[PDB]
Amino acid sequence: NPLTHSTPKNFGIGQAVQPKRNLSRYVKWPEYVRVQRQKKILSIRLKVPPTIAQFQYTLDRNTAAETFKLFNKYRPETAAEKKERLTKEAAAVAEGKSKQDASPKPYAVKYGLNHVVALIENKKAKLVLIANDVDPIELVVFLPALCKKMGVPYAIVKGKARLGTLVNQKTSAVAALTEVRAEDEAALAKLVSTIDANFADKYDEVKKHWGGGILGNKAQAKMDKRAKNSDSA
Amino acid sequence: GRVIRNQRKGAGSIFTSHTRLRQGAAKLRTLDYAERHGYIRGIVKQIVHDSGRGAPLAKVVFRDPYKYRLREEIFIANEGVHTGQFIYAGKKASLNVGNVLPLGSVPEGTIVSNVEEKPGDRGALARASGNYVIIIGHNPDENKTRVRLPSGAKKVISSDARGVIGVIAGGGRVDKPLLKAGRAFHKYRLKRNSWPKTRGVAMNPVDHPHGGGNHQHIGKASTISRGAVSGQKAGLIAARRTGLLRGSQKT
Amino acid sequence: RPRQYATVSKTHKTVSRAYGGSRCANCVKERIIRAFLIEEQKIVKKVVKEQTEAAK
RNA sequence: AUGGGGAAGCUCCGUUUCAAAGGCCUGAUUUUAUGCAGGCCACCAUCGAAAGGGAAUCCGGUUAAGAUUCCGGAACCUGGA
RNA sequence: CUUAUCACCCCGGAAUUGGUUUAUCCGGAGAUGGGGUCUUAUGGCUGGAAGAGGCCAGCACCUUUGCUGGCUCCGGUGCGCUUGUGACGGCCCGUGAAAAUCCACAGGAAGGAAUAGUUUUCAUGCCAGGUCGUACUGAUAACCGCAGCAGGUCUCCAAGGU
RNA sequence: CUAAGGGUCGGGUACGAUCAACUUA
RNA sequence: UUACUUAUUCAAUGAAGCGGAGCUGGAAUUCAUUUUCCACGUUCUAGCAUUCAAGGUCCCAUUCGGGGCUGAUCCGGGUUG
Repeated sequence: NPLTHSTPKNFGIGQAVQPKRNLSRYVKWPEYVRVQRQKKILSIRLKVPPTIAQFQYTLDRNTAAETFKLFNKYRPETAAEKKERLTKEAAAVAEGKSKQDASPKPYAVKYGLNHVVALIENKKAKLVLIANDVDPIELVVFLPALCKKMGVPYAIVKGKARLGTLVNQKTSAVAALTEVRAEDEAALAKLVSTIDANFADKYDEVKKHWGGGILGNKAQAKMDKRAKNSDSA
Repeated sequence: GRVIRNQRKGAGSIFTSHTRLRQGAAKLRTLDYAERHGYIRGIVKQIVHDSGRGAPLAKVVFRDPYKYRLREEIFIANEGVHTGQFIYAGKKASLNVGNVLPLGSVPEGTIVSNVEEKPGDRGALARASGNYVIIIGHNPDENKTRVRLPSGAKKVISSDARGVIGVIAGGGRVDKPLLKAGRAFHKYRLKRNSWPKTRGVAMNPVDHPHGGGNHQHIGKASTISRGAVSGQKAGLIAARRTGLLRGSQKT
Repeated sequence: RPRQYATVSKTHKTVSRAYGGSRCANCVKERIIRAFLIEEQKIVKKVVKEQTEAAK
């Protein structure tokens, strides 16, 4: 035990070989990594028109979860359920002589941007969610303004992937409800009031609000250095 | 007329520099981390003659702060530097001949050489044999330092630009007459193909603006505008004055 | 010649001292004197700086 | 050459550049040889000398003509369990 | 196996300064002197290797073939010629490639006890070393100049006398 | 014909045979 | 003329240490525990500096000996001008 000793090395300017540290801050990230960062930075340093910044202005995850809990009970049919219902229908038309009315009417979340926009134009939308991760914002920019003038409740929601999972896809950019069963008409009405009070009723206030203009970490530090130098006396 | 001799130099076929025997680009070390918050010591292992350069060069071995490796650097040798000598590079390096202090760290009147034009360019000014830079003064607000260049020009640059304390070695080189075309021959064969020089007036008009005539004579004024084009810029280019310089120029 | 050092025995290429085949006797001797004396002087500078820890 | 950038385009520049450009030891060692936590990097193409640098051969004999190559002796170097 | 100028080590410690080159450099940072390693630098001896090769003498007497006997030994000389080497000295505002490749050193990861572990940088032993070139001329006739043209075309060796 | 000019040793505390080559006059 | 930087431009690096908060102390020193900035503890000398680092503190069948944290402060990922 006395055979040990205390070496300690000095990490001064020219004293010892510097230890291996976390150089993760100074990584020469690949080209595609660099674009992703500087693209998000550019979209935050610029005056983003109020058409944007109403996106990335979503509801809390507390609200998002309680919508989905209602939504998953109305998730559409799958390939497995279609096949088991198609042959059930085909067997039924012979035995019961029904005009495909033996199969029930689905109560399904109605997805698809072109379908949903037609839903909003016809007023057939009881509730519409919009994604914020649609990389060309052009496809969804008019959606809040479309949902407003037509008077349908809409919420801007986090996750185009979460929308894709809801509709058995990878991405959907919109989800919507048109008709809810008689058992839980109460749940939607209670939930729509919260959404209306959060997005649609503040739409005209969001229409004048610009985002962006935020500067970098070292930019704000210099900005505060202007303030403290000025206020010092 | 044909393309003239000074026009043909930009193609760089036979007018590229003869660089076989050179010891590398003489540069200060990279301004990395140590040079700007402390100093780093190194040893000059040899001072060697660089072909085509009047000034000697110094080979200096620094240690790598981040890895176990000896990093060699090719400094321009300042007068008095000897093999076996320590030279200290950084902001906290002492004001000694051979040290690589930033310009802002040295007092007024410091004699520096191989000075950076910008911090980190590894040295641009006062690099030829017997040349130096003087520190005229400092401007700490908007951190700067004004210096006197070998040509006499005044220049203000950032105080972080580094330089070697002292004067380049090999000074007094041009004090000896070459005495012989052969000595001028050997001088330029390790530099570039710029020698000998035929006068333009001894050419034909196809070859030079000065060529031709029943006597050897320029014929038109040898002072040429700055806005003249290539093939025309032979003589004294954009000359403010001409003739034997008498008196001073307030230098 | 450089390649014939591959087939010759170790005794020929070296000598029986520290740094034997790369630095001659007087250089390694100078390195030995230098190494000991600087480290000895380092302990001297270490205690000269250490007195201020007793002073304060 | 590539990366990349010009050029309507044949092509031009560029040669490490604003590129995600890297082996060897009992790792593992029985659907196994990469099904699976075993390190060092910071290499950046390639072509360009029959007078430059280079691993190692000599003597004697032999033919119509070859020989430091064949033959007889006598060596050396490189790779390989 | 042995053999060196240079270089280096140990030991008295030097002015009456000494040693010393053709050339004047070196010595208390240790001279002179006395003792001391290695590079087939280069030479000598031995092995190779006299059995080879060369010079004489004698037998073969039409199987496109040999056999025998000797000798091959000692030296000397030099501003000699040429080439190589060495230690030097002169020159330059000229200071007179690169890489492959090979080794060495620093270091201290790993591994080592019932016939074992490592040494395959010691000696000896075993196998392989492919491909393409290889004749000849190289010039008053083998190349180019319309040609077997008094022209042109790079280089090595270099006897005696005056 | 003459003269001059060199190399190689055994030291009781000035001595010789050997050997040698072309430069001068 | 300017209280800017992200567009564009320039220069380096194997994009290694940037901007703040700061941890014991120095200071022409506050009138109520932090209101700036620095050693982040290397300059006689042609030595040395590398093996997740030695040490230190809690843990393990301390079976090729190991793990975590800290030595080497935290926060922001703008590589730096």
